[PDB]
Amino acid sequence: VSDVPRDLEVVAATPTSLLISWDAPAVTVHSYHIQYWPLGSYQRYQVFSVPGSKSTATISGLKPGVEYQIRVYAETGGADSDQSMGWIQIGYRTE
Amino acid sequence: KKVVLGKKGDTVELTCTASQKKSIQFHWKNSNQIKILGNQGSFLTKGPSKLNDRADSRRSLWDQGNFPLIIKNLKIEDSDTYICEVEDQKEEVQLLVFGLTANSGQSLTLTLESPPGSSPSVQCRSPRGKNIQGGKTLSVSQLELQDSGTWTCTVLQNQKKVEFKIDIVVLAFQKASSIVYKKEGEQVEFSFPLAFTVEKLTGSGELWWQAERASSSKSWITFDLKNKEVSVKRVTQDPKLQMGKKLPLHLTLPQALPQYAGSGNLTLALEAKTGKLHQEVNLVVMRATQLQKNLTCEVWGPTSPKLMLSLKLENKEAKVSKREKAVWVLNPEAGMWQCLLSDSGQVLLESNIKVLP
Amino acid sequence: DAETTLFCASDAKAYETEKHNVWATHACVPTDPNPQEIHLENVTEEFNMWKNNMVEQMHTDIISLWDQSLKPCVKLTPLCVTLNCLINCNTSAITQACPKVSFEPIPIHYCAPAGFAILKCKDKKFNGTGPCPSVSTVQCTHGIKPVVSTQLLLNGSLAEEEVMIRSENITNNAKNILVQFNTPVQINCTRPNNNTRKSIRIDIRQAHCNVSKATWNETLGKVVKQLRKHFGNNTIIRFANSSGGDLEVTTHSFNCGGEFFYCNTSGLFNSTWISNTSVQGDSITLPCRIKQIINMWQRIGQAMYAPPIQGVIRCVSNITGLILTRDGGSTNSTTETFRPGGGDMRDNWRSELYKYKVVK
Repeated sequence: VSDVPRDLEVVAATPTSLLISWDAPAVTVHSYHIQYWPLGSYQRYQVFSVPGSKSTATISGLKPGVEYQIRVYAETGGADSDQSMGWIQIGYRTE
Repeated sequence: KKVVLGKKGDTVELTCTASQKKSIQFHWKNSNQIKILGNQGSFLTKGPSKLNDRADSRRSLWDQGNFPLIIKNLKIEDSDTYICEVEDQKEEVQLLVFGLTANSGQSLTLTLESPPGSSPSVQCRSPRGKNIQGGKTLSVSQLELQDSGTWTCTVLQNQKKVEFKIDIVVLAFQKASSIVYKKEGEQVEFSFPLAFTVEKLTGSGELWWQAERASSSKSWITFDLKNKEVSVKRVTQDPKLQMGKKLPLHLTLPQALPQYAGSGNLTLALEAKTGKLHQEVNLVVMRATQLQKNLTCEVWGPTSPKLMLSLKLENKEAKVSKREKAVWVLNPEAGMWQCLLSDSGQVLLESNIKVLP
Repeated sequence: DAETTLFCASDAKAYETEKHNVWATHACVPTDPNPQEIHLENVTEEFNMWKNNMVEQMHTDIISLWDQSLKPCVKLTPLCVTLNCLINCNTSAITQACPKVSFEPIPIHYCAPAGFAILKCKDKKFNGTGPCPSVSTVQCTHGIKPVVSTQLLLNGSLAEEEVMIRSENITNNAKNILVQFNTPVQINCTRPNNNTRKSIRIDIRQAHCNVSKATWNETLGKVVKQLRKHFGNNTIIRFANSSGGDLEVTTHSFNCGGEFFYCNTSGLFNSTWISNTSVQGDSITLPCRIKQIINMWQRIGQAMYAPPIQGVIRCVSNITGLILTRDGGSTNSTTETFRPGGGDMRDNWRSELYKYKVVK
């Protein structure tokens, strides 16, 4: 049974802020990692962590009219080798 | 009449206009006959639909007579038929909204989010040009490090299309293989992006290289990484390798030569988690040129025996082709020739030569 | 059908400092002392009312009165530049003197010019855009007051014999439903003095109104009797408050000497209905509040007036009409929601100029 976040979408945005929502997988989530970077340049990525119980995340410090890519990982503590770290990714653009 | 497509999360606009370019009564209705919004003069009164909060219209555009409909933060569930309502005639606009997302090493899965009843086809080309055709869900089973740039997925419905871009990064120290094909004189670049977790672990590593000759069982540089700082311990005299100081592991060869060829191993160890990290790397080098009468194209390095070398101008046919590593033409014809080292489907190395006599 | 101008004719005074008496003296003539209504025979005329061009004139003759009556202190209005699309849309403010003037409407009469005539239906129902049969011609309309208000049509003419409802098109929940009453429902709005408390922390902004509950339920009981005749099919008349928006629409809004009363009308439309009542079982305290930064009804753009008068502000009004919207849809599970609407002042006068038509 997969342990990958699903149904990632952009709830609401402003020229400087995203507000995203995903849906939890099947297994227990020890925390969700938000990794976001502008299109093409992976190296300039910024990542932060929220605890496994929250369903949405705010993202501040964005440039207007810019394409960004957003990836959400989930890490499950209860299974050391039964399950792994998965991620879902989409793209979006600030006005 | 009209059909409009849209990217998930974008903003699109369904422009309706009438005869009188002024302020006159008009409204918008959906397929279910629900009022989308209303207007009392210049000000906007909100419609009863659940999209009222998200959807909006431009009050400013009332002068020109245009009655736009704006849907910020497009979702899949907006695809529908919409009716512009002036009493003389109603213009209907049909709307389908798609979205692209990537689920789940050496393999990745792409899932395309689609509205109901749609019948769409989905092309996607790699940064290196690899053309992958598919339906609702696309699966990329075999990936190599070279195919780790920006992939472009173009979605097509009956005749209308929408274009999406998605970045793909291939993890270095997973099972994915690394190979680089260069003609002589081009600089070679190797990148080994690591997972974000291991950036703060810190550790040390080196690369060993073996050429055609059994003499060079081991060689190449040794280096130490702490925080996001890459510092080399020792560098080989023969290649003038340049390793990037910044955290993404960047290694450069000034230009490719035959002696700089053969399989190599990159080993990274780290005191944090004490798990031996290995990485396989190959470099294949082509030289294609004509000296005096003779014309020659040969390739050096570790190549699968199956692939084939050919000398040919694309106008005419292959003057010579063999399954060997070296191909040579004698007293060659005038023209714009080519050397192709190639697989069954695709060409691995293409060089364009032109002979003068 | 003609598209002419009509000269007004109101009974002015020409001596007091009343605004409407000053405006009527400079542009209006005295009322006709001997009117003549020639009753036509067996004629029928398709009196459309939502396409009446006569109401488009009254609305432009009232905007010219508000620019001579209540001069705003700061008239913030939008102004765009012809640039295709960042469109240049910079505001243009105007600073004028703000003298607190008297304010009271006066009944005016729109009269036909030389060469035209005004028709007038006389059916007790008239249906709105339907052809009547008792068509009679006149030369000047009846008494029309220029009262500007939302959600409740104030001072004016009453229905003849029964509460009728008018709407351009039902079941399309976009057109407002004009409801005309056949009995004058009164309303009194005051604030004597007793609240000179300007601020609270670093009330004069408070007023109230009263509605006779024992009299108001009768007229509301007849409205639901007419609305159920249009929907008598497992559906249910359910009133409600406003659905949000600008503060001049969510609440009631009328004027009395520059006091822009914004009366909260939730304890008047909260009740759900059926053939029986759901109110209670006299003095419905309609909490009001004087405002200062308003949104103009004569176009887009805010405004700001002078602070209110010290005390004794009384509005001995009437209620002749009622503006109601409708909330339909596929989620409508046998219900009928009639939220208060209004705001479009053209709809305020179409409820008054429905009987006439200018013909040549």
